[PDB]
Order: sequence, then C-alpha cells, then structure tokens
Amino acid sequence: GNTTSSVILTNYMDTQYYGEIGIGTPPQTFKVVFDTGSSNVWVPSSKCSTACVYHKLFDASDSSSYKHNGTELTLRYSTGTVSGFLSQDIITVGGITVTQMFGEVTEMPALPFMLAEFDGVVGMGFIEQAIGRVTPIFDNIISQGVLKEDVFSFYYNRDSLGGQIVLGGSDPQHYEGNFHYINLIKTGVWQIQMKGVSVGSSTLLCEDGCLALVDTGASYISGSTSSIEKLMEALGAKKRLFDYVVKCNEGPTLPDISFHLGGKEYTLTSADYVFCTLAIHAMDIPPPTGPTWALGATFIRKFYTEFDRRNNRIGFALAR
Ligand SMILES: *[C@@H]1O[C@H](CO)[C@@H](O)[C@H](O)[C@H]1NC(C)=O
Repeated sequence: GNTTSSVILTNYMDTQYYGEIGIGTPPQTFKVVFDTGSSNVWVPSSKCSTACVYHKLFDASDSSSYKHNGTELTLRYSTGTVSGFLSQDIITVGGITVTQMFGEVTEMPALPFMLAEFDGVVGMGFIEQAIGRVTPIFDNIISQGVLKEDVFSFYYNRDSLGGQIVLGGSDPQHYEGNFHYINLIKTGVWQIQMKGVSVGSSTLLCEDGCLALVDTGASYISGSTSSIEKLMEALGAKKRLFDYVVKCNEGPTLPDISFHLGGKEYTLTSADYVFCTLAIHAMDIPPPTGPTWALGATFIRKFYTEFDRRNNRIGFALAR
C-alpha cells in the first residue's frame, strides 16, 4: 500500500488547469483547481440562489456520509469572494478517500465566476491559511498514512493531456534531469526566497532578496506594480492596453528572464511568456503574504515542481 495517485488535468487556455474530485457517497464529480495559494476546499451547494446556474451544485440529500456543520465562512480572493457554510463528507481524489470539512458555497459573484470552467477549489496550502483553521486536505490525506512520501507534484502542459498532479510522488515521464530543492522561508506558506531577476544577461530586480510564492492557482508570473513596470520597461513594454502587449515581429527577439532560486538560475525564454500578450502581470499582494512575487502557471509550465511537506522545501526540474 505505499501509494501514489494521479489526477489528470484539463488545460483551459494556459490560464486554467483543473481536475475532477468526487464528494460523498456515491460521488458527485466536481471540476476543481488545485491551489498552493489557498487552504480551504469549496464547491457550490444546491442551496445556491448568479453563476450557480452554470456549475455543478453539491447535493447533500444524495450522500450517506454527509454530517452537516453549518458554521459560516466567507473565502476572499484577489479575483473573487465566496461564502457559505461548512459541510463534512468524503472526498475521493485520484483514489484516496479522505474525510474533509469543506464549504458549501451559497453565494458566488456573477462576474469572475461565470466564466470559470471550474466548480470549486481544493487548496494545497498550510493549516495557517485556512479560514476557520479547517484542516486542509493534504494534512488530512497524510494523516491516513497511505502515501509513499508526503509530497505532491504538478505538470502544467502547453496549450496531450493538459496537465497533471501526482500525490505521493513525481512522474518521471514528465520531468527531465534532477530536482534542485529550495527551502520554505517560513512554514504556513509555500514561499521561497528569491535572489534577483535578470531581465537580460544584465537587468537585476530584487538584487537583494524578494519573496516568491509558488502558486499553482495563478495563471501568470506576478510581481508588484512597481517591480513589474521596470521589468516591462527594459523589454518591449506597451503599458496596459489589455495587459502588457508587445510587438509581434520582435517576439523571438525578446531577451530571457531569469529567477535566481536557491543557487540555480531558472530561465524562461521569450517563447514561454510571450503568447501579442505577455504572460507576466503585476499584483501587489498584501502583508501578511505579500509583498511578494508569484510564480504561477507560466512558471510551472517550464518547471515541473515538487512541493515537499516532510522537509518543507520545493524542488523543480525541467518539465517535458
Ligand atoms: C463544525 O466545525 C467547526 C470547525 O471549525 C466546529 O468548531 C463547530 O463546532 C462544528 N459545528 C458543529 C455543530 O458540529
């Protein structure tokens, strides 16, 4: 029984990578985002009034293992806000069935959520980021002692699979070379320490230290406005006008962008962030978590990442 489950993901235009999870007995299948940036799991309930219309609704009277809770919770995002109440039931993810407390969403905003191919979220975060300190699912599936190693990996594919999360190990057919691990700067968050950004073979941003949160939930690579407009400057630019847009003739032409992460240099070439829209955006993130950089999808695409709970580090390997 020393396990490894695999969940294959759908790639909704390099911006949304999502999966399927089953909730209850028997399972209601939901499409969800796996997010190292959040710590609560939520889905819309059949108690929902808006964009409830458009997504699968969780219905407790079809589950033999539901044990209601009812406590409120409002989960707030840089994009959304959602609220409901706490429910309890059985989640099934790639063949791990764990008993989870999760929020049954009763109010969803009609704009960001309407055009979201996903129904809810499973956060891959630390108990410390949990609203209500509801034991996040990974602490919980580790408690069950079924996995090979208390690590989970992610493959984000370029828009034949779309992507893939492996719990308990890593998938060698999808990375090449070897992992180099960087340690969490402080537990509670999946954040490492960055030593600069070479926006050339020369520019240098954060030639000091700056923080970098490894966030699966994020679609782009982000930095603070301040930081991001110096970087966009020394590159091609064209401020705003539906978000940092450059010349297409000189796309191939743009320089490399390198992150100095614990020793090695992680560089992405023009072809990894130029779509013409650029895959880099700004997002001043507030204390506690901000001010930080956010290596989201755009980064993962290029680097297969391993999040290690037993040693609280992050390893990366060349994706393939
Ligand atoms: C439900 O869950 C919370 C966990 O935050 C617990 O404190 C609360 O008492 C529970 N409610 C009941 C009635 O089970």
